[PDB]
Amino acid sequence: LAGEGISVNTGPKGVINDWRRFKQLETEQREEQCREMERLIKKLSM
Amino acid sequence: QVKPYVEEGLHPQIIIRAFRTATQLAVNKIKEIAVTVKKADKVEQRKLLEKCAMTALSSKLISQQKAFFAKMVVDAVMMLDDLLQLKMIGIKKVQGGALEDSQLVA
Amino acid sequence: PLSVFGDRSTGETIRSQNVMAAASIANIVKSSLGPVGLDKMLVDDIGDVTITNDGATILKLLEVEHPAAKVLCEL
Amino acid sequence: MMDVDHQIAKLMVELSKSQDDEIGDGTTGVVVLAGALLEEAEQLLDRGIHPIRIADGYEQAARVAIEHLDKISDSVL
Amino acid sequence: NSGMNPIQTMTEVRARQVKEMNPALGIDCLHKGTNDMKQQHVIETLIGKKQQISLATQMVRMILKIDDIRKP
Amino acid sequence: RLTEYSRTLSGMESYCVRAFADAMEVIPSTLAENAGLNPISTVTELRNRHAQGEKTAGINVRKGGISNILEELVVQPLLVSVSALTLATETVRSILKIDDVVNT
Amino acid sequence: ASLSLAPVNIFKAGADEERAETARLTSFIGAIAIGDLVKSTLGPKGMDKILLSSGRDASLMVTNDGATILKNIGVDNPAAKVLVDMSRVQDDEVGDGTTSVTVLAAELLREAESLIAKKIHPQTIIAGWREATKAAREALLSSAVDHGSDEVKFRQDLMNIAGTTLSSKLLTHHKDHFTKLAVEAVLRLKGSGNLEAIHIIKKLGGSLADSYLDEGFLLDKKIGVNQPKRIENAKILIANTGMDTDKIKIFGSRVRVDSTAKVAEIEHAEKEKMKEKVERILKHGINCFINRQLIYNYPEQLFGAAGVMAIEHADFAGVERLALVTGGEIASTFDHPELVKLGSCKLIEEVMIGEDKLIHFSGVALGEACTIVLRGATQQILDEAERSLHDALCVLAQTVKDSRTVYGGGCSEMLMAHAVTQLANRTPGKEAVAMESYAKALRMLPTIIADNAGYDSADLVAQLRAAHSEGNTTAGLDMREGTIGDMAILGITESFQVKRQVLLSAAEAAEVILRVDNIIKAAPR
Amino acid sequence: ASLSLAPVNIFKAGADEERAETARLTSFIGAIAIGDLVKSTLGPKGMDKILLSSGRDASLMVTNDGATILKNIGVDNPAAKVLVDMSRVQDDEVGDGTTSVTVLAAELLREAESLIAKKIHPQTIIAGWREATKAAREALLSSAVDHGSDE
Amino acid sequence: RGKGAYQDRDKPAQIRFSNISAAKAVADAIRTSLGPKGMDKMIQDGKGDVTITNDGATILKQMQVLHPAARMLVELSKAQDIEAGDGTTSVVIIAGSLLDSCTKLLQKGIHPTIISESFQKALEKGIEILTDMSRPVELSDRETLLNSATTSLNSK
Ligand SMILES: Nc1ncnc2c1ncn2[C@@H]1O[C@H](COP(=O)(O)OP(=O)(O)O)[C@@H](O)[C@H]1O
Ligand SMILES: Nc1ncnc2c1ncn2[C@@H]1O[C@H](COP(=O)(O)OP(=O)(O)O)[C@@H](O)[C@H]1O
Ligand SMILES: Nc1ncnc2c1ncn2[C@@H]1O[C@H](COP(=O)(O)OP(=O)(O)O)[C@@H](O)[C@H]1O
Ligand SMILES: [Mg+2]
Ligand SMILES: [Mg+2]
Ligand SMILES: [Mg+2]
Ligand SMILES: [Mg+2]
Repeated sequence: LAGEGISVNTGPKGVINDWRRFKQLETEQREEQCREMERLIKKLSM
Repeated sequence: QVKPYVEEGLHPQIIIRAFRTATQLAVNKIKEIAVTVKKADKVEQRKLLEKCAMTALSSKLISQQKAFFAKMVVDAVMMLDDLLQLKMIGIKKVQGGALEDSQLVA
Repeated sequence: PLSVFGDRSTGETIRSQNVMAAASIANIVKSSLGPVGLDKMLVDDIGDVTITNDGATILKLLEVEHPAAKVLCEL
Repeated sequence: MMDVDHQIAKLMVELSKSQDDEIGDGTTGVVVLAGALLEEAEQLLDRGIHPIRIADGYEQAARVAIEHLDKISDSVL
Repeated sequence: NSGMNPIQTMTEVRARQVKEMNPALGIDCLHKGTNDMKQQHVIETLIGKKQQISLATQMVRMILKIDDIRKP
Repeated sequence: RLTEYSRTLSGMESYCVRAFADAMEVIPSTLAENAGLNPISTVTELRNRHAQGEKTAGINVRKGGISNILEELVVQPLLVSVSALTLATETVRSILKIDDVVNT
Repeated sequence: ASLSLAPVNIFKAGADEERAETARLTSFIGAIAIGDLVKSTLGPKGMDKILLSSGRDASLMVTNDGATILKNIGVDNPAAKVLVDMSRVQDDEVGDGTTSVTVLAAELLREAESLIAKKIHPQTIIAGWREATKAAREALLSSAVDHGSDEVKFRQDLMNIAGTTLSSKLLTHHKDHFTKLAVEAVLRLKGSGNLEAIHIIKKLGGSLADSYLDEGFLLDKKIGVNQPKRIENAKILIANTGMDTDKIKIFGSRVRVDSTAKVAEIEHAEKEKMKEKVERILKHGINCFINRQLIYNYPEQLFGAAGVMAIEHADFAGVERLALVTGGEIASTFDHPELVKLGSCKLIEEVMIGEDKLIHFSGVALGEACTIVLRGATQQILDEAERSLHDALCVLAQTVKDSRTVYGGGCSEMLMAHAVTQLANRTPGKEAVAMESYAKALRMLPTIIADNAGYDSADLVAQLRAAHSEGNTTAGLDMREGTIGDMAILGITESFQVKRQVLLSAAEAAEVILRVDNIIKAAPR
Repeated sequence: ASLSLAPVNIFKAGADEERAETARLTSFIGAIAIGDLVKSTLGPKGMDKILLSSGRDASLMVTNDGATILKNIGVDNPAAKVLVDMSRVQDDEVGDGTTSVTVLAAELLREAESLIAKKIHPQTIIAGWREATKAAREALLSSAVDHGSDE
Repeated sequence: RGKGAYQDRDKPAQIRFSNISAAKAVADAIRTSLGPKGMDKMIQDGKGDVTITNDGATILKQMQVLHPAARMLVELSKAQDIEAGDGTTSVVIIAGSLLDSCTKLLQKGIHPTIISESFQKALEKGIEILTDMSRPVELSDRETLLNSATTSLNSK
């Protein structure tokens, strides 16, 4: 098992659309999480 | 074609009656102007069947070989006795080979 | 091959879609024309009620998504 | 043995299998020939030709080529 | 596949076939020094070539005739 | 004219110049399309007319055919076609001098 | 007993450790991967790369420069980091040679991997490589030729060096035009080495051959509202004063009165102070006034009323380049007009370059500052043209500083390797094997040059080896058609500094990577 | 246009293909890894391996046989599978040489990797190797000595 | 002289084919927006903004294209917009067609450097031909300027 420096190169240039589409929803849920975390445990911890 | 008339609140019964009248007249006209030959000639009947089969086949992927298949189909049908049962015309499909390689077995 | 991040509609599909949108906007207000036309009642999902017959008011109060429908609304 | 999902790839697989069944040799030539034919048909379509007309022209040329093959053939014992 | 330049070799062989009427001139894949497949003893069945051309043409037509796809 | 020019060259260079000319032949085909005309026959007729010497023959969408277009008042400045040709060739050469893609 | 392979655990979570064979394997794999990536972009027939960024902006670069390829990639192999830093330092020290040094280091490390597989202690390899580097450096130094005294010969050598530098890059399409342009630009510096004095302006649109070196200077600033747009026999004054609500620097000062009349009087006093300052500036008898900082509305009015072109907000680079090109003095006080030297040029006017307007300084006095206008069809083309021109200008400036030149095209590398082989077959032990591997890498460099062009690299390199061993010390790869030729006649020339730096840096990096027998990684954050 | 590097996707989910560079790279890595595994157990001074089964019983096995080592490993590299099958067949045909054949194949493939890197068509390598194998086999046969007559 | 150098990489060919495919796809996208009978396109960005346009540069800029070759074509259209002012659709179509021809050229075994030099030669000859076809014009002739403006507007 060699060639650990794969340098995936062209791979994510043709599969970019799927990665971006899923990352958009991931970031949407991340922004929802960043909006609701401060509601959670932030005062309940005290 | 009748959608705009429906849109402006035309009663459906009138449209239905109009369709029925037009259909009756059209069917009568078709029966009146249709061409038939009262000779029952074998050669002419065979030619008529072949032409009808060619017109029927001249829209499929075998249209380039429509004369060959039309002749085969007409022969197969004329080889049937009196009921023209479909189950007496077997169809066997064998992979590989050109379309012209297909054959009718008497 | 194009690889654009979005959706593409070409040809008869988008034209029929635009006509559908415009016709829907028309039918929204088509029942309120002329002396035998009747008014409409609108609710702003909070409880506000607006009884109106004016076409501009009806189309302004509605929230619309399609672009051709928007074109007719601003028209 | 290729694990394809595209339907046209399945058509190519079936074409090669048909050539194998009927003849037993030349199962790679048919696929390459079909690919070349479609590749030329692509630039033919880009110039505005109905694909049925392209298929008709291909059939006519195939008839010409088959007749030529019969002409230049050689017999063996 | 044999490493030679495709277009140059193909054009040269075609020109030779036209000039001297020898339909046996092909691509000297094994580098034997001659293009004459009749001399090189490269032989193929006529049925094989005819089937290749026929099947390829029919399948190309069948693919060209398809203009709609309705995958689930 | 570029087909004629390529007929005077030799080697792979002639094939490349012929391909260049064939690629240039695409704008008249696109104009013949989009207007309901038969693109193949329209381009063929344009090419024949220009070979016969009518440098000003072009696609006429008003009469649905091919005729002199100076009588149709369809003219454009030279530094539109010249600029498009030069910039397109430069971009094509730049893309051709590329053989790998690396993601940072 | 190793740290990782011991019954007790001595590490935090995520911290690991790689012993001898594993560390050497990872180092050699990473280095060889870096070298293989950066090569194929080497020599006159090397191709470019597309650097598609993964960030939100997703920057796109089309480059042939080895250093930009190496620095703009996510690298996590530590040995690859060593090579990347080597390439960056090579770019800092001299212009070209980034790809050559990276490829040479990679080849040396591959040979070292083979040698260690042949059961040779890495210290023996290092000793042999030190001897080989000494021999190669001596041979190259003895191979150099200096044409600094002969003016016409030195200019010819400069042209050849610029052409060789630009041969690999995208500008090879118009190599002649761009070589002449770069040589003229460097010669206009009159011996000064500051490449910052050469401003490269990238203007989209137009062909790449439309690029030109301006006979004067071009500034991308704006003239005031009521000021002349065309001045002849301009007497420029370059300054770095405030000229915008110029407050007295006593920061504890405040205005405190008991009536608005006094506040009005004080603001009139402030305006009068600004007017007096503008009068002092005009006392120099100037036509154009170029300021580094902003110029507010009142001084702008005052200059307009006096018919003075007041260019405002030219950054430090702008005023420095204007001082270089026109001979003026960057002044901040105006109490002694007679001690300040003014710039001078025949004509100042506004020109169009595409859809933009730029100020043109024509017929400048000194001219020790150049502006190169770059035209292209894409932003990537413009960026790569700028990078290629920077490579050429850097190499030319180095050559002007140090005029020693060596022949490129594999001649210098292969004479180095011949000297290394001569020393190698004269020493006993396995150091001879290490030295032969050193020479093998040196041969591998022009071998890659020939491979990139699709030539018969084995035969060409064998011919070159025979020619160099038989005494023909100027033979090299002729890439016009794929034979060997005389670099003296074909005019393929390189800067001696570039090749010496490439050799020494590659040897150093291969040595520092080879000495490693263990890679210990801390827990990542 | 490669099968996998095309805008349309022609495979199921899980199928993949490796073109020239990648196929040769994986084949050579697998072959060289297998050869380096089996070697160091070669000759009079070779050492033995330990094969720890991962099953419920976890059977232990110390061994020096090349075929035994290659059999009881889960190789996913298909070229490694080819070499493992070669060693097993060698064991079936004759008792010894299960390590030598694997080492020779790995060394040949390493040299082939170098030759491919030197821009040599693999068919040229195959032709040269066929000629070399013929010559080597003839020489080895000519060197053979027989003593069956003398008890 | 034997077989020749063995192309053992095949990834450069894949990259060239991918770039050509992207450029040809972009041209095919903007093929129906050409000529007096062309038609506009509706582009809706990430926000709710809606654009109806026939301008090739605006169409290319308004839709993010995600492929390096398509991005270079976008910059090409912008450059043509800067210098010439219009004809931004034609330049993209020409570039796409040229690369499409490069496909078949590269399949025939022509190095993508002989193609580039041959394209440069063809460009020089084409510039000569276009200049030969030209007709001198002076700005005092209002009729020709009106015709040029009308021709420019015919497609909008
Ligand atoms: N016309 C030419 N003929 C032969 N060799 C050349 C020519 N031009 C450049 N080279 C060689 O190509 C090598 C690589 O140069 P280049 O790619 O421009 O920069 P770098 O050295 O950073 O890779 C140089 O060592 C030079 O000797
Ligand atoms: N006493 C010995 N002296 C020298 N070589 C030996 C001796 N015994 C065995 N060998 C060599 O060791 C080689 C490998 O044998 P071995 O290690 O058993 O693995 P295998 O026989 O499975 O390849 C043989 O080629 C043989 O020539
Ligand atoms: N009235 C017309 N008749 C025929 N061709 C026309 C006419 N008007 C414009 N054209 C052609 O249409 C082509 C495309 O122009 P247009 O659609 O405006 O986009 P662009 O100018 O950006 O290419 C031009 O090359 C021009 O020759
Ligand atoms: Mg066969
Ligand atoms: Mg360089
Ligand atoms: Mg044994
Ligand atoms: Mg226009």
